[PDB]
Amino acid sequence: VRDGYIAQPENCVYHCFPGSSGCDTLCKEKGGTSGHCGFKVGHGLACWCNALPDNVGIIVEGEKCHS
Repeated sequence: VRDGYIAQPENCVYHCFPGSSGCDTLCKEKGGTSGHCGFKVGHGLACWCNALPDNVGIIVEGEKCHS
């Protein structure tokens, strides 16, 4: 499983509300069993997840965010 900063997979980041509430809940439904905030310098403020399955996709850079 992955531990990374969580995004929406299109080379993006999420943004967090400092605490669990928002993207820790998103982390649960995406399937990470702890979720936190983070800052991913290169993008900006991001969320973080631990133990996401291989089918989840997260921050990438090489591109920049598109959706």
